[PDB]
Amino acid sequence: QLQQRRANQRLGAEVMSQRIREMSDNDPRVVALVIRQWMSNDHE
Amino acid sequence: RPYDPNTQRRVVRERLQALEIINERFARQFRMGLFNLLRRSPDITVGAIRIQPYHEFARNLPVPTNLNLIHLKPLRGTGLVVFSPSLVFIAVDNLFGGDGRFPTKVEGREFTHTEQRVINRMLKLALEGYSDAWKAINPLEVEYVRSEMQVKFTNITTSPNDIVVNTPFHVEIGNLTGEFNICLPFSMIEPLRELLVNPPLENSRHEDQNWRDNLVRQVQHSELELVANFADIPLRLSQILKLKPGDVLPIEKPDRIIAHVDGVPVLTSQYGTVNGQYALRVEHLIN
Amino acid sequence: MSNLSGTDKSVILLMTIGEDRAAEVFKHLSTREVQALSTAMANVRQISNKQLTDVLSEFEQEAEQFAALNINANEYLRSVLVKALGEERASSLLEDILETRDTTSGIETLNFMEPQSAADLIRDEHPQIIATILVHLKRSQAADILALFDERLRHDVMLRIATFGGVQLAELTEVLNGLLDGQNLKRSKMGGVRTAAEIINLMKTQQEEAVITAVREFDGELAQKIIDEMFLFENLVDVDDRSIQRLLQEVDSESLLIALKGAEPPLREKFLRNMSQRAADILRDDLANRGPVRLSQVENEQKAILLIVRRLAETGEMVIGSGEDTYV
Amino acid sequence: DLIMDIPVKLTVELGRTRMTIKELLRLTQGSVVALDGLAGEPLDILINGYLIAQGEVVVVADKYGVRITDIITPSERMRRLSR
Amino acid sequence: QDIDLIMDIPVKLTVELGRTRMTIKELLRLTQGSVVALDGLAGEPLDILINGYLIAQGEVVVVADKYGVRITDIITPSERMRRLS
Amino acid sequence: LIMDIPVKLTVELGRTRMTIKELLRLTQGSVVALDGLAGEPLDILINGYLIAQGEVVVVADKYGVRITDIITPSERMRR
Repeated sequence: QLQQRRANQRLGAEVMSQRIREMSDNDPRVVALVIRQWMSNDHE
Repeated sequence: RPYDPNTQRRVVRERLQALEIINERFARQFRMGLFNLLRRSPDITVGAIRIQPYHEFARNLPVPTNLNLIHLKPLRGTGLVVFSPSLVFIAVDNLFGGDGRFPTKVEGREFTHTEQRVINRMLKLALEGYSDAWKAINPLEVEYVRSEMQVKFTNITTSPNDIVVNTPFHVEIGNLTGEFNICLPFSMIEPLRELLVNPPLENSRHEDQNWRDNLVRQVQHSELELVANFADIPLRLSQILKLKPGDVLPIEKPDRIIAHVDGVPVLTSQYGTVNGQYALRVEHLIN
Repeated sequence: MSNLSGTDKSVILLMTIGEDRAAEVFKHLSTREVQALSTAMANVRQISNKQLTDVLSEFEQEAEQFAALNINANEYLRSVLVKALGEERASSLLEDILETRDTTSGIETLNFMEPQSAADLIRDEHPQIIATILVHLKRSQAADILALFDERLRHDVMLRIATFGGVQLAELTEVLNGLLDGQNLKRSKMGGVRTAAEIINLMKTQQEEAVITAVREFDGELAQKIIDEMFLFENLVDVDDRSIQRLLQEVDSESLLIALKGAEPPLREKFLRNMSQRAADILRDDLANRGPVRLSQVENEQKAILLIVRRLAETGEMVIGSGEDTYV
Repeated sequence: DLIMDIPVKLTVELGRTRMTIKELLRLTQGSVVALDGLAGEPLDILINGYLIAQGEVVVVADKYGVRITDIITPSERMRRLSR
Repeated sequence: QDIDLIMDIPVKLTVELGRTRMTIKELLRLTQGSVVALDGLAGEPLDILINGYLIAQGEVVVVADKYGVRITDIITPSERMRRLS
Repeated sequence: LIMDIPVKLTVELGRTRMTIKELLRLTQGSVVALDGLAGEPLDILINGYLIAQGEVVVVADKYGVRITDIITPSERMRR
């Protein structure tokens, strides 16, 4: 059962990696803004 | 007044008016550039062009001060453009906002990086001014090399007694006053000494053929002394003192005699007699 | 499920998006941001499945709020303006806005850190540039930097400011750029005065006394500066009574009793007036009853008390700012 | 007379002529020019550019030589230089 | 005809610091304490000759307490006759 | 009879004995030593004939020779 859980987790991770890839191809500046906001939250 | 090899001078007494005019034009260009940059109208008094040994110029130079090296193709060597602390002081005061009523001494502290940058900003302007002053007389490619603090580290000349030319400038902005010099070793301008002795000329095309024609047309008729030396015998003061009429002095066989003007040979010929006169049967003129 | 900082989530996104993808991400990021990012994978831990899932779900939820389909601002604005106003006008406006942003960023950055750092940064500068850098900054930070120069430099700066005559903005922006590059100097100061004073404080009494004597022989003024920075333990004789009473609210009775055996009788007399009367009587009775104690134990208790004083002063509760200053 | 022995360069001159750059430029192989000196008139004996005397070329047993006739004659020298 | 088949041949070279022109009457008066100037301007290149024949021009320096000439240019036909006259 | 006649004279400062391989190797800036000692009385020669001896002094920004010794042919043969 654990093997199938890990397998479906990996598959979902890959498909969502595909989606984040195509979005960041659409706009990497959104990625840059998210990164900047993450460092903004980092110091607090 | 004895003679010494330490006086290795190609001493100059000429006006060097070409250097004076190129200096004045460079000064006007620098005035225009400085008025553009510092938003104030300065005045540049070009000091008398100076000729002195390198050691004397170095001693007269107020230590500490900024020095900068230039390379001037095609001439081999280096220029030694020197900026005094007063001028960079005034420039930084006017650029950063000030009146100059509160000057500060120089305490031997090395120039800050901002001051060095301002020095470079003025330096490229001065270099372009010198270049545009130059190609009017002779195209020179002037480019900055490096900056230096003390004079003795420059090694501008091989010997401390080497003769150099120093062109000073007194730059005044309002009541603020400063000075800066441009030093060139004499060897930089040796091949072009005759060019800079004579004043520059403006016409370059009409005269080129006009005079090339008119001179040969005019000097076509102008008489000139010429003397033919038929013989050449060596004597001594004894025989000259005892020289009395009625003797014969031996002379070898002259196969060709030389006709020359004031000494310089102009032609060779064979002597002879024509219509009761001592004539010359010419062969050719020495080229 | 270890807590993941924003740097970790950004790294997880970055080494998944791609190589040229990361490059174009940094093309829209600040240099210090790129440096902080690059500092991560050099020592980052291997990500976990649930960790990556959670961070990328957070990326998705931020993405729902962050979706505009934007083009790079600089080049798009240049392309629009070269036709709207011409090449020369577009260039002039672009550089003007860039310089304005540069000077604003420099001013804001310089109005953020501890004064003495910027003070020593601009100490070597020419007084005139110091003047214009000082005025354009925040007034509070302005006075903070002002209070640290010598007499002559500060007086000259005030004379220049009282006789100011306007400053060009562009060269000012260049000056902020230059001092920003000067800030990017990988140097460790580690000043040999405060750190040296702390080290001498940490040593034992014999060692610190020997070192003080040696340095005073080398230079009495430097030894005086060190002792005026570190104060040792006996400086409790010159500490305000309020601070002593505040300390007694945390010190242990047995530790104080052990320490006071080696303390000077004047120091004991000053100290015994600070706690409550019953506590002072108990301490005096304990000192009378208790016999001689090892000097090592007394030194250890005194060092513990000194450490307590130091940590309580770090919180700002204690006022040990170089003596009792002036009474008013 | 401690300067008794010094070498000195002697020279003779035949004659001169009024003749300009065009007239010399036209001269080629076999071209002939004339001088002031009359045929057989004494050539002039000078040294390093200063007149000394006058003398004629004489051929004795096929060796050439110069036979002098006059002296420096300072008055006659003054007459000559006044020309 | 050869180019450098005369590889080794000792020659004597000399240097002239100026030339003058006067008559004997101005040297009969030259004794101890009598000085004479030369037409050579103070500082022009020394005249390097070989066997009394013109070769080059160059100034004079001192090397290890000994005279030494620093030749600069070789003589072209143009100035050779100018020197002659 | 011989009162005036201009003569040609020089002053000589170096008499190096050297062959032509030390001349072919000579280039611009080459320095060649000469036997004349710095300060040794300079020899004044007239029309190729040695006359006097004496060092050099500059007068009125001109080259000039300060003569000391004169002829006495006894020091001719060794030279």
